[PDB]
Amino acid sequence: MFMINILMLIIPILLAVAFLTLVERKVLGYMQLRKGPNVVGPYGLLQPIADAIKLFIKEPLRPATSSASMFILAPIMALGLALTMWIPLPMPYPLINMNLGVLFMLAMSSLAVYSILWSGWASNSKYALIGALRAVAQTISYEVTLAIILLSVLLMSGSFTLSTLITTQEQMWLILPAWPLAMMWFISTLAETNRAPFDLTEGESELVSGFNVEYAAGPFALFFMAEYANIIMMNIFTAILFLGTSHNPHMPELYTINFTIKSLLLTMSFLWIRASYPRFRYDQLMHLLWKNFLPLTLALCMWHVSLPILTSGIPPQT
Amino acid sequence: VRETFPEATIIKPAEIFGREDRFLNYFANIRWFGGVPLISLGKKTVKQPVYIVDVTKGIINAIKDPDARGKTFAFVGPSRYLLFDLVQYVFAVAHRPFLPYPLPHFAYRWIGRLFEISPFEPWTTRDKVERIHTTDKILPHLPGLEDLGVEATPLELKAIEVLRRHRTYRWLSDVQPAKTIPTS
Amino acid sequence: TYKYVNLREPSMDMKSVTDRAAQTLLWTELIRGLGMTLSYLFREPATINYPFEKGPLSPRFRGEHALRRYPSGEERCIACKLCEAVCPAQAITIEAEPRADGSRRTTRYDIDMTKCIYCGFCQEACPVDAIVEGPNFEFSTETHEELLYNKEKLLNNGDKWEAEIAANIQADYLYR
Amino acid sequence: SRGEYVVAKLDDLINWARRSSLWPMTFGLACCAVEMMHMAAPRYDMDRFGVVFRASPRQSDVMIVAGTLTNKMAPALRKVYDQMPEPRYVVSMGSCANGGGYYHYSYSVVRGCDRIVPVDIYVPGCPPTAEALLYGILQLQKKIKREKRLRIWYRR
Amino acid sequence: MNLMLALLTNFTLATLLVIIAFWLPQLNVYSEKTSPYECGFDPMGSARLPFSMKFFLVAITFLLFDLEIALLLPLPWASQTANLNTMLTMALFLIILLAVSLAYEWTQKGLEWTE
Amino acid sequence: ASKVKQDMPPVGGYGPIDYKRNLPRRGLSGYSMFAVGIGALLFGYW
Ligand code: SF4
Ligand code: SF4
Ligand code: SF4
Repeated sequence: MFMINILMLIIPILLAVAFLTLVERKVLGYMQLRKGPNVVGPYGLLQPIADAIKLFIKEPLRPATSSASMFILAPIMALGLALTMWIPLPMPYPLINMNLGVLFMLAMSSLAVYSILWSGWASNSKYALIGALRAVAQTISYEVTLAIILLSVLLMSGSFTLSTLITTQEQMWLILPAWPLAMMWFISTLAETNRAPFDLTEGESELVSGFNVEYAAGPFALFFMAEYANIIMMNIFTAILFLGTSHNPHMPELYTINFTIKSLLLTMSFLWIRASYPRFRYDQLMHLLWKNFLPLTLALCMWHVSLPILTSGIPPQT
Repeated sequence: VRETFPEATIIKPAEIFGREDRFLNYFANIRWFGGVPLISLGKKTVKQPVYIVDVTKGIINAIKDPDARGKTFAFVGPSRYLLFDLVQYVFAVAHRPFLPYPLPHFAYRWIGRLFEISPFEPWTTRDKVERIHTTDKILPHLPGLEDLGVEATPLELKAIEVLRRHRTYRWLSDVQPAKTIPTS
Repeated sequence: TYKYVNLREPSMDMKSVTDRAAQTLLWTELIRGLGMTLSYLFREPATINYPFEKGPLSPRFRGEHALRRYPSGEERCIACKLCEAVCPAQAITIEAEPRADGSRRTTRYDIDMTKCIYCGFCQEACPVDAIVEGPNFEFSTETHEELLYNKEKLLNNGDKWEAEIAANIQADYLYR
Repeated sequence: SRGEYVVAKLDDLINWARRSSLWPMTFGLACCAVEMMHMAAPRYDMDRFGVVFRASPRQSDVMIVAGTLTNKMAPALRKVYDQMPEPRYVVSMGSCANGGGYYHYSYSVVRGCDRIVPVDIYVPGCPPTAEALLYGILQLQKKIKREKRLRIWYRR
Repeated sequence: MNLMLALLTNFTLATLLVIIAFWLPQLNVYSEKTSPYECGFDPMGSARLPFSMKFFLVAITFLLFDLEIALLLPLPWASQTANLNTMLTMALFLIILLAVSLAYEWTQKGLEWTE
Repeated sequence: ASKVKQDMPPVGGYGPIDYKRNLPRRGLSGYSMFAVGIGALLFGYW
């Protein structure tokens, strides 16, 4: 029955990713005064299926002078880690109930940077290796603030257990006590996923190619699924972290409905932001992290270490 | 054909090599299977491959040549090679490791029988193995490419263009010409 | 008369400095940009339902070519070769000779629709309204040869679009 | 069954997938690129047919050659075409790409992009209206809907 | 067990999609294809990418900062101690030295990108 | 004896057409925004 549980998680994720491509093209469409896909199926509902079939029956070009082992490893690593990060999520009951679930999320997230690095190496292009180095430097910079921000929030929750964040917010959302941290967390999850205005590689098209410009067909599709699987997961993580839903043990479906709505709105906020702003220059988004976000995150880490002690509000360890 | 259309021109080429050929490209994808199986280690077969453009210019010159009506030609290359020393050259030009090993005729047909199950273009077949190892006939009594005003192109000149795509590095940095069976 | 676009001195009173600090820290003017795209999400899109709806055009539209006739069915063209002289792209080729009845008519009239720049000079030059650019703009082909029109194709277009070509000329000839 | 029935339906599935997800790489070379940008604009919104605004060469299905193709640019247009994964289609937009157009007799102009690459659809005009280009794309979908790749393979 | 099955399922599914992504489609390869995209023009040099020192310093700065975060991770468990005064002092000492490390790179032009 | 008729403006001309920049003021001042922000923190901490 546990193997049924795994499939009941993986398959819907790959369907949610499929229909996030439809919503992104229709929300961006209407925010640009047009309609988006509405011809392939009713209201475009079959568009993700057509795109899926199309990609997987196209030539999977691999340059002859590309390291085959790394060219294949990168999409497997990216998608494999993208699905792994979903297993500890309390929605409301985790598939795998980890005592250190939060630290597991960080640990797996930092491994995904390899797929960017391996793909750049395997291209043997040097129009993509620079893109990979720029992308990797961006990603590792912004997981510094994710860790310190996440550490600050856990000082009001008490543990790294993901389910304990539900108990912490049983009276009030953590966004009120920690709206300064939530703001930078939201931007930091935009830069980790290479989402606009932090998309210097995927779709910059400013004398800068993407690290996966050399991928075509199914292998490109796999990278796309990993990227979009992470967008939903990061926004589901934000809902649990700052917008905790009340959990009724007798009506657990009530939690899932409310928690599903919040995650969708946060995900649609990613689409909202892409339609509204230009993109940071690469050296500007490094100054955003090292000169603006990092000094403020450090100060709020000091403040959130001493605030429970000086208010006698230290959370329980269990 | 010679009876139905007596005035027809018949061209008999050896294995034709070129960018899209299945002759040099055939002795380069066998790397997918480790070593290179060759019946009798590829020593009892003599090959005289010809260039695609040479065969093409022969056909065109045969259209404008009134002397080609009701005539049979044999388009062959300028040099003769042993199947072993030609297959060695392909790997040398392609810069791929060369691990030849003999295989008996009955066993080589067995694996050819296996690849024939493919409902798509078979990678190899029993008939293909027979032709790869068949020695190219000498027909001195038939006009060649010299009677049509065509000079045969050595395989050495045009092997690099065919086998460039099989190499794994760009701007690697040479290979020696393959051994050739002298005439007579 | 000139005006300055970016010549201003920001005020330096604590009220104004704190407003700019609030904008820097609270992202106020970025969220104001999110409100402009939120409004568009709740407007009616300008998309039309092509091919069931079509974009508006005027009687002056210059589309696919056609050779016209008089009401009797006689060709209007009298092989004067004015359209061939004025054609800035040299897309018109004409050969003519006396017809069996002695009239001045063309034996070749080709428009290379791949040299043509759809400029309308041929219908301005024509003194008998023979060569016109019709209202059709939906004649894309699958081959380059289908776009080398000869006299038969152009006379078929005229007999095909006369009902609509005649109406457009009726609505614009007073401006010509 | 008959075998021909299964292959016939599989063709429809892959034909429907390929025409409903046409991802074009646009070679905006001259004025005809402007009319191509008006087809992406709200009124015609090519994105609503499954045709994305722009795609990189390695994920593009059709090349729209929109504008004059000069001799200097000709080598670069072939290189991009060779690197497009198959199936690949080419739409020649406008007179300049169709046959040379206004600059047919120039010393520096390729008299038609069909000299460099195969062309599946020719869209006439100088420029074609954004609607006449959308008619070409829709006319390319029907061409792909008539493909019989598997029916032919089944009868080999 | 349950964790190993989950990881195996996630990474086996990814591998399956890759194999059917390379074998299902119909292939046709030639030298003009299967070359680096570049931008439609031939490569202008047979040399690898020059080494940029600034990109090397961000990786090292992340590493050293990432090591100091490793020390800050056990803070939630550290706040449960009875020696809160000592714990609080060492918690703030670590974060302050992390900021002093940031201040050094900042003032020494370590965070700039202008050559 | 029909009169000349061509595209002309109506009698009295057309109505006035706005062209100057219009970016209306919105929101509160910096003091109020920080007061709401800190007040939210204080309620949350409590
Ligand atoms: S529209 Fe202009 S270019 Fe075309 S045939 Fe007429 S005169 Fe020539
Ligand atoms: S179409 Fe008109 S201008 Fe041209 S030759 Fe005929 S009558 Fe003269
Ligand atoms: S066909 Fe016309 S619009 Fe298009 S590039 Fe040529 S001159 Fe410009």
